[PDB]
Amino acid sequence: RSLKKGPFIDLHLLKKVEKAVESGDKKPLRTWSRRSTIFPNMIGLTIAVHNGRQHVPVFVTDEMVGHKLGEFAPTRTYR
Amino acid sequence: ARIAGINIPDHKHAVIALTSIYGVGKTRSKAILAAAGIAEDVKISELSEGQIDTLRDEVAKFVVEGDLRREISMSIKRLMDLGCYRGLRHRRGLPVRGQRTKTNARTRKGPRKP
Amino acid sequence: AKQSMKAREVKRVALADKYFAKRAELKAIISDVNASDEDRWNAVLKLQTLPRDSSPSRQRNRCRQTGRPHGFLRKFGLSRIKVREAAMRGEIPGLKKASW
Amino acid sequence: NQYYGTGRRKSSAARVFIKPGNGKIVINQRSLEQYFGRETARMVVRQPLELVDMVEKLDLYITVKGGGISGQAGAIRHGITRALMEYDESLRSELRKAGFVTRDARQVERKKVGLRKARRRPQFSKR
Amino acid sequence: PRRRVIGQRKILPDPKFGSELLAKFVNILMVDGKKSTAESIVYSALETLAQRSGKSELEAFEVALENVRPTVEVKSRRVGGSTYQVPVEVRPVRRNALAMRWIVEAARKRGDKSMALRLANELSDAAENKGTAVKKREDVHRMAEANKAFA
Amino acid sequence: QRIRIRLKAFDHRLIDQATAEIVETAKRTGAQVRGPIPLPTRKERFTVLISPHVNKDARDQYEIRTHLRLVDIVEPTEKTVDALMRLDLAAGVDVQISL
RNA sequence: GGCCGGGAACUCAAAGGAGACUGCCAGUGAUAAACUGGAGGAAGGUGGGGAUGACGUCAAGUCAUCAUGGCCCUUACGACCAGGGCUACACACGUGCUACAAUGGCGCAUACAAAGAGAAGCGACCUCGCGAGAGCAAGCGGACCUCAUAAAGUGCGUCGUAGUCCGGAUUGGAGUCUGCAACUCGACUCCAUGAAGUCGGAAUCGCUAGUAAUCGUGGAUCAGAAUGCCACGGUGAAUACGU
Repeated sequence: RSLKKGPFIDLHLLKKVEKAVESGDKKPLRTWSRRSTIFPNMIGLTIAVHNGRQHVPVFVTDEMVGHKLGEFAPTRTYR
Repeated sequence: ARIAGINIPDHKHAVIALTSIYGVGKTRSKAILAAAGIAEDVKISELSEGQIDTLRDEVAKFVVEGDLRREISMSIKRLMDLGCYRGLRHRRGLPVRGQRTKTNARTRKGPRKP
Repeated sequence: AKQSMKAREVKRVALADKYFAKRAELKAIISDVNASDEDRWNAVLKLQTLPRDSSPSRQRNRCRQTGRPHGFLRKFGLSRIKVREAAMRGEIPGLKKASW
Repeated sequence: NQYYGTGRRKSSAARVFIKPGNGKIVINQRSLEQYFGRETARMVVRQPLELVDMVEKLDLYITVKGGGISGQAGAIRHGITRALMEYDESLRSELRKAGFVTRDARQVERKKVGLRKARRRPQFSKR
Repeated sequence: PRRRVIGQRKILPDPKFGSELLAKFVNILMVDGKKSTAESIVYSALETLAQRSGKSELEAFEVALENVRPTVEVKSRRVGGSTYQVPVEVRPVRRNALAMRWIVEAARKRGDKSMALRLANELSDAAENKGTAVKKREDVHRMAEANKAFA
Repeated sequence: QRIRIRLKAFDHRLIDQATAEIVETAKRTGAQVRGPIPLPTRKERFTVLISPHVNKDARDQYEIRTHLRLVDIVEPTEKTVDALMRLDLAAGVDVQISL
């Protein structure tokens, strides 16, 4: 969080993203890592984020850059 | 005296009077008066046109009134459209910064409904 | 406390003692100013591959005779109940009931 | 020749030396009016010399530490009373009748378990 | 209490003048253990009152008190299943205490600016037989008069 | 030079015994000493709940007292220092020697 | 400037002792036990405050601190792992903190404490940043060094009864630190915003003196996270006719 430390990401997620980009086409990328930041090189992909029970698909656009992956997958049910 | 599209009181001291503008607090008021060269305990009715114009020029350097209001509205609309946790809270009408809801929360809810 | 929880604590202490120096070096790299601006990134990516149970903040103090996770005192290494039993029997030097 | 007295109140301790002549008071290297800005404190410090008519016949050198304004003033009064007793030895009756010979043994009461203060209880409800 | 004898506490006299009445008045005016504030207020009030009357502060104070002291009051009794008002005499210490309490209570409700000004105005009105304190004395005497059958 | 001895204990009779022993052994060996100086005692306090389940009042309070003493030797000799080093005292006192 | 030579008087530190017993005097009372008052004394009649809980009562609380009779499960009611929950939110109740203001709010500058903690710890002086903080580095296992600057108070100015120069919930932007990691769900700093609320219906609680009320300071748990709990001192009242 301190600026002198840089953004935080999970190593396996970073490698998966790099492979998908370089190899071109992709199907949704499954992940349990809600504590990772959204990097500019993700725009246009589909990440399926865990919420406790299911994986929720998030289609990454350019207004999401800088937020954590967990803000787009609510955990509690209410009506 | 008209400054930023509004009238400001003429019987107060300058440092208090200048806070009637939307976007100017105590610290910014002190900075404005220091940069303009006017004391803080001088009533607005004991000044001159040149001094008031100096104040206008200094106040022009910040974002105030309509511009600031538009900025804030766009800030909130962005989140609401994005659909993150904060946006969902904003459009449900509940606290945003993680406060309790089992009791209290009445500033964001309103008076009770039986 | 169950018999598995005490085993968990023993394993945690072992790993934290094993990996002490590597973590200190990597944290010194990350913290130190005027670094290469790339060694920092690499150290950040390397610190998170070590086992999780090597961070001393995953440990919880427990009573040494029962394993209780609440009511701990640091001078004695015991919880309140065992402290009282030992004190009344006379097994803690210098301790006694106080008034003022 | 000097005459000495020790005085104590709530948490304060006071050392007093008295000599004859030309009434002047020094406390902690300052004058009475500079040290004590309170008329009550000044009156308390001056009471016994007014009682025994020696206001303008004795010089006083005083030191004090601990406590607060009222405690320091009271400790000084106790010390001056004892020093005057040492000086004369026949003013004891009058000082005792005035009430300056007693040590006031009132301290602060301790805090107790289950109470908010020494004697204040939490609020109680039947239902 | 049931089986107790309560002695008297010693009260120091005023530092400027030498009365214990004035010390008790300061004590009744103070709030939260702040005695210096109360002393300042009372001294300012007496100073402003002395000029309006050309007499001494103590004399003005006594003149104000003598028009507020009460003489008789009413207590409540219930032995036949009903509430009765029984008139009784007031003893001197209680006379003074009640007068002081009523004066301060009246002053606090005024609408002047500072407490010293409020107290000065209330004391002057009392010296001239006007104000809420004097109205209170009148009400008490009226109630005591309307029940002399139960003495 | 000068030697300083610091003594600590949980029991003041023990501490006084040891201090007198040190003073006597220093005086018999041809030296001068500056008598023991009492130093402020330490009081550590603890407070615990005495029921295995909910009763938030009903506590116990305990204390440990630590007593402390200091002795100084001004003009030593080789025999005196050796004698001090070759001595043993009670089994509840802590002795620290500074040269 | 207790700075230096010195001194052992005083404040203080902590070990041995002295002192308070209706002991002395008068009156009352059964030729009593006791009671009301007086002298001297730092203190007087249990001097003030703690610890100390009879035979028993409520099949009172605790098989989730621990131990234990009898039942019950053993490729599962026993292990291991990552993510979520214990923090939900139309509503009802208990315990608290901050206020609704001139006995006050804000600016400048100036007195007086007690009791505690500290080696994977307490972190001075100096430099940089408006600030939370960062860099370099003495001292201390401590009546020596550090945390550590008491606050209410006092003096001089301004605000002049207004939802205000009263109050500080919410919300937008920009940051710091602990920690592999602060989305759900941390504490803190700067700029901006500026809600309810003008003393509270029927009920109802605490306190007999250094007490109530008001003002600050420390510790345990603890990487971080108190308006709670346990301790410490400053200022300092009103009233008790009576059952």
